Amino acid sequence: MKDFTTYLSTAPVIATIWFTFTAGLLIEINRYFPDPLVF
Amino acid sequence: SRYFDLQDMENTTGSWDMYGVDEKKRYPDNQAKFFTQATDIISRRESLRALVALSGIAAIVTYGLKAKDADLPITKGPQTTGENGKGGSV
Amino acid sequence: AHIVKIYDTCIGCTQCVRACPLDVLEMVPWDGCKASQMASAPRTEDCVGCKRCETACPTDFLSVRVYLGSESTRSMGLSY
Amino acid sequence: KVKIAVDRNPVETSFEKWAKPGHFSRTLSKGPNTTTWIWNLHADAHDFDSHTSDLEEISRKVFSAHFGQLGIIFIWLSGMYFHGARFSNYEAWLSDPTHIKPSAQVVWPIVGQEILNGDVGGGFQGIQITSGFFQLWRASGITSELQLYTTAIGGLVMAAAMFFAGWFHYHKAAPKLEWFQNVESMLNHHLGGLLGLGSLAWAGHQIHVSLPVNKLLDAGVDPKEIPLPHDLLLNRAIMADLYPSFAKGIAPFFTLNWSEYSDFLTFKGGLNPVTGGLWLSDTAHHHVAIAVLFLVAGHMYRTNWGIGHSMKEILEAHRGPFTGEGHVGLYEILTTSWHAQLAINLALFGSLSIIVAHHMYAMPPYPYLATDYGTQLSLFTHHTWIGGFCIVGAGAHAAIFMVRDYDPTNNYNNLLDRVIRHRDAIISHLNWVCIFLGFHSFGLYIHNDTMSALGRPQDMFSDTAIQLQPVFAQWIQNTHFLAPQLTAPNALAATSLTWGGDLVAVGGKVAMMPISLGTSDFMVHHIHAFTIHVTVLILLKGVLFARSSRLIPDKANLGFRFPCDGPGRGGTCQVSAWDHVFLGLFWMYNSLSIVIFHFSWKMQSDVWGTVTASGVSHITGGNFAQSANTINGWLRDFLWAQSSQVIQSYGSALSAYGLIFLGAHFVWAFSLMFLFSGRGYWQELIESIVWAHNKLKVAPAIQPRALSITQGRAVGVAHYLLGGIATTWSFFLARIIS
Amino acid sequence: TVPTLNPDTPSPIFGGSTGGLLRKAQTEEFYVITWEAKKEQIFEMPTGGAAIMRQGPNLLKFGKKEQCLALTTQLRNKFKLTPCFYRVFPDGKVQYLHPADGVYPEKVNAGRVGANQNMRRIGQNVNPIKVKFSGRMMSPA
Amino acid sequence: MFLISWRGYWQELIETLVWAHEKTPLANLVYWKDKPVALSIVQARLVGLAHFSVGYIFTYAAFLIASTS
Amino acid sequence: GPKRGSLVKILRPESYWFNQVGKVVSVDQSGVRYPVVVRFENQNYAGVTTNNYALDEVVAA
Amino acid sequence: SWAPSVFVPLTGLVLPAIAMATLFVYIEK
Amino acid sequence: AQVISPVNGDPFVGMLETPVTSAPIVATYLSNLPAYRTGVAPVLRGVEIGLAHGFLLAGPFIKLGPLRNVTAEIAGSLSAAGLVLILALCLSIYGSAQFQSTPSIGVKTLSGRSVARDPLFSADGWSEFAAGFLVGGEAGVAWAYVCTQI
Ligand SMILES: CC1=C(C/C=C(\C)CCC[C@H](C)CCC[C@H](C)CCCC(C)C)C(=O)c2ccccc2C1=O
Ligand code: SF4
Ligand code: SF4
Repeated sequence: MKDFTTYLSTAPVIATIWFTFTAGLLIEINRYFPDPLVF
Repeated sequence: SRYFDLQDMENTTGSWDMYGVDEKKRYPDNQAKFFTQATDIISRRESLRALVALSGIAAIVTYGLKAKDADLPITKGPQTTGENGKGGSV
Repeated sequence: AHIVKIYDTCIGCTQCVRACPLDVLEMVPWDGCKASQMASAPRTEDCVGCKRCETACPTDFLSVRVYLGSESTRSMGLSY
Repeated sequence: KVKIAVDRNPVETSFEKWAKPGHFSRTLSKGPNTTTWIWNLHADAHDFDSHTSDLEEISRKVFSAHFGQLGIIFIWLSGMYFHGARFSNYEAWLSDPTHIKPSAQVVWPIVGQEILNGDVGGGFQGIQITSGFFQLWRASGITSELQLYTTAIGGLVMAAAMFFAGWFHYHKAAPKLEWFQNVESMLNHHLGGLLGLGSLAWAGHQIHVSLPVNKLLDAGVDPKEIPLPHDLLLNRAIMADLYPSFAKGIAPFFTLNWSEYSDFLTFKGGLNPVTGGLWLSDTAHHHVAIAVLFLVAGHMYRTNWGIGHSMKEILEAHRGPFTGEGHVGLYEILTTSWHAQLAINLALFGSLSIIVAHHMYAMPPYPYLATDYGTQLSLFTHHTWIGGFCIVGAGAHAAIFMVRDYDPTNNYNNLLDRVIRHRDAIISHLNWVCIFLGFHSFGLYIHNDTMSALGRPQDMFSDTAIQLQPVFAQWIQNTHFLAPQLTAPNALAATSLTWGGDLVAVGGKVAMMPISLGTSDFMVHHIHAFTIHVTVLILLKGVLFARSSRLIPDKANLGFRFPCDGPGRGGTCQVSAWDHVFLGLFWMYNSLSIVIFHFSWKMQSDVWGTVTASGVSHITGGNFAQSANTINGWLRDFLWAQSSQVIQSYGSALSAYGLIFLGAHFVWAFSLMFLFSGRGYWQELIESIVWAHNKLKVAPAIQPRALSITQGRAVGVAHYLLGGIATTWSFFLARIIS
Repeated sequence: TVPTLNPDTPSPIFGGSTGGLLRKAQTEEFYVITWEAKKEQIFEMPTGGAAIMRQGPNLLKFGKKEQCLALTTQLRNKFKLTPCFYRVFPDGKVQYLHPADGVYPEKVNAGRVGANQNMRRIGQNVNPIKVKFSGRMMSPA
Repeated sequence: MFLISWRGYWQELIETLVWAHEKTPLANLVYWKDKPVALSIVQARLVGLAHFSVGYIFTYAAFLIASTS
Repeated sequence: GPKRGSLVKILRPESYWFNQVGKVVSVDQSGVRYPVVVRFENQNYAGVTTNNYALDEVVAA
Repeated sequence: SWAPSVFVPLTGLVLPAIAMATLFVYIEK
Repeated sequence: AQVISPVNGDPFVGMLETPVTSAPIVATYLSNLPAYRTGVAPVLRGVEIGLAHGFLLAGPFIKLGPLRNVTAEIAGSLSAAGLVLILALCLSIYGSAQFQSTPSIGVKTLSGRSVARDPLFSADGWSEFAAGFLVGGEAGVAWAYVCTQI
């Protein structure tokens, strides 16, 4: 699993596990704080 | 059975006249004389650039200048009263 | 025809002769390099200018240069 | 001796190679020096032939790859069912087809996307689908969502099984070359089991589930009140009551009294007047016949007993005077090259998907299909496309065979040789015929535009002034409607109303009606035939000279995929077979685009619309015949006028189509940057930017490199197609839905 | 050492192709290739087509020198043979070309003095203002 | 057209055409003085650009004037 | 010449590694002009990790 | 109709006719 | 026996002698036509070719023209007489460039013996053809509207 984790730490996998995070974060914040043009 | 000869410099590359038969005149005695004499003064190449160009312009400048509805719809001209523009113009 | 020149940075690895499609280049003895040999272009009237020679050169910068020049029937790859 | 041959455990199953990108090639395995590495490893990911020379390993790779594909497709099919069960209007749609818009997608409430959930009916808010699933479901006899759920779960299991299958047949039990070469057995089993038993068992579904449930629904009885399809099996009293011949059971079958089965196995034709789809009874008998045909057909080729033909024998037999040795050598080729097979198969699949579009255009086989104009336009355009692409692909791979597999020394073939020996005549003639066609098609439209501009309508190519009547087509149409009387007596109505009369309509909308053919149709067909001939010119030229030409005699050594051979010989840009496929894609896009435009305008003007007091109001009022004769007519009466609903789609459920309308233009135009330019500029740009990075100690180890010339072309064509196609996609759907 | 004699020998088996000779061979310079094939084995026609080689001396006819050096490199690499080849003119003259000095150009042979050989680094070229007012280029200095 | 598709296609196109002419009878009796060749890269580069610009200008001009008028 | 494996800056302006660092592989003790054979970590455009240079086109730093 | 009946078809044909003729001979010869 | 074979023996010439190209017939019909004849002087060929096109151009400009719906055949008459006179410019200007010094043809026959070269290609050659294309054309045009009209 040293090998399996290196694959999970491959560029295309990290990017996707990173983007679903910073996407959610921005969808999430737009839920509880909807429709911002200030702050 | 060898197509490679320096002395035979024409058969080698394949410059064979495909359908160029060397037969006699099948063309008539009276008719070949009608159309040698008739097409012998226009023969020369220098005379064509003098005839075909200048007499050809004389063919355009005749049937070109000759002006009514009879043959074309422009020398006919406008046969109705002017239409009104967008900015109250004539 | 096209101009082809070989500069003194040549190692004489011979890839540029071996790559050419129209046999323009050849290898000559020399005294400059570890391989004791240098490239030469005595047949540039047959040169097409396709630049395989350049693509094949390992030196930095390339030690063959092809300057596309006045174009003749051979250099334009014509069979007609 | 055709038999099961397998290698046991050829490849261990640990993640040791996952963690090593580009393991598959000795070149890429070394790692990246430049960024080009990244591209290359994805470019050549599935190119097994360059990886290894072993035909065994390639063969094992290819179908396991196919089991993976099939897994994915099941998962896709699983998806649609589930959503059709969970997130849809179908039950509402199974009670008033006419007045509910088919929907099987809901948006989440955030970021204004809520507006996309439009007023679609049945008390449900959502995206109107144009896949045509709702009608499939009615045709299959589906009545409740639960059933859709259960079908979905089954597809997921099947996905698991296919994935398992693919790992298995590579990692535990990989079949031997011998195996894959059993072509006669493969052909027989695929013809008789797959197609034959497929349509047979389906026809079982149709006769036992589809036909009964459909009649009760068309009767009008509430779907909840309709008996469940297993009780149709155990209570045949309900089937006897619906069609009488069930009383006699399977006795009439064995006794050859088949005429008693005329209750549910018909040949009527036309449309079901209450639903605007083909008779299910016709379809049941269709599949029954087809099953028998395929079943007997699948017993042609020799396997493990003397009896049966040998492919090689039939091939070696078939020779004559003009061709010399004929088909000889072809078997050996077509049992050793995947590319050649791929080339064949793509041409005929592609051709098939286009004929499927038409035949689905002319003979709507599902209930309330014809009257769902969105669905009908979507399906015909779709299937016309995928066909398009597959045909170009056929050309591509044909060339790949031509470069990588052809070896006259080892695997000789004369048909091929004779083709190669006179390629110049073929290509020159195609060139000629194409200029011909171009002039006498486009030229007609330019002529019309000029005459129309110069005030001379009496001189135009049109039904009014110039007549160019499709006399043949009209003959064939003539023969088609009169056929049920003379040449096909047992057939009640015509195959299609677009040949016959009898305008059948459902819910006040036109299902189908006779299609008039005039001068405008004469025009567009010849445009098509021009476009197809040009595409064929490019691709055939590509495949035939892939190996060598007068310019580059040794093109074969240079590869299938490669940019050029320099500025020499006057300049040799786009010499490769790839470049032919490249340019072939553009002309294909062109051709296919006029077809679907032809389709859409044709349908809205001469066919579709509402049905009033004993009369018809078409959607665009029969402007086609008079407007489609000039470029200006397309520009204005089609493009300009129709784009109206897409351009004002804002503030509605259809606004996503306006967004995609603009986005697709963006991406189309964006392609032009790649297509018009060259990497020389880009690499120098990159030199300056790299400077800037180095200045701040932020330079990457993977040396930033501009795309290859080939990749520039690929990105170009890809964005060009995607942009173009997506724009037409947003166009039609917003148009036809609104 | 002596260049090749130019005799009549039979060309190898071929049904014929459209890729071959044209008007250029008649009124310009066509090309001829010579070699001694051991056995009868098939080769790729560089102007398209399958063609069977014959034993003993074989000659072919082409209208461009690429069509020779594509074939020769296909005859030299695959079959491991060694062909000579030379030009033709339409008045009956010949120009012996390859191998020019018996030795092929890649491996060194004495008596082939260096031509178009610049004896500096390329960046040690002068700027093209210093070659105006002439008919000269940037490399020859 | 001239911007996207480049030389190698067109020349080989011409290459077959120049054979086609030379073994077409009657037409055989006519031959060209100037050997037919594909336009250069730089030629293709200019000719594309020119068509593009002209089309640009003329299209707008027609639009500008017709709309404003 | 420079000692083997020493870190050397290139001063030939027309090089892909100009003002960049490389390691000396072996300086040929003969009458050759470009004896200093240098190998670098990063390739050029032409897929080459190594080149030959003269004694005035290296500086050990 | 006096002037433009003469000068339009001469500028349309007779100027390009002898221009394409005398420029062709300048090119090839 | 193979229907298709190499060109007059030679298999390394750009062509394939099909029953379309070389046969008992076709080799007799194409030689019967004016242009391919070898032994005749350069005057009579051009007239036999030139006249013919004066009738192929004559039919056209009658029934499809602007005055097709009316001067319909007077309209079609001298318009066929025109592509004649332009061909004469085309053929006189074609000739003006090419021939500076002596002829250039495949000298021999299929038999292979060195036959005398044709005047089809020469300085005084294309002149009498260009003349033949005129006198044939202009006169040959007149007889498609002395027969359809007068
Ligand atoms: C712009 C341009 C380039 C340069 C453009 C490049 C290199 C495109 C690739 C750029 C992308 C953005 C690089 C991919 C980066 C990774 C996805 C990682 C990014 C990190 C996170 C933000 C995900 C060419 O290479 C080219 C080649 C041939 C003809 C035309 C052109 C051309 O027009
Ligand atoms: S390639 Fe560069 S180095 Fe190798 S020989 Fe030709 S010139 Fe000398
Ligand atoms: S350019 Fe192509 S041809 Fe001219 S020399 Fe360098 S390689 Fe040989």
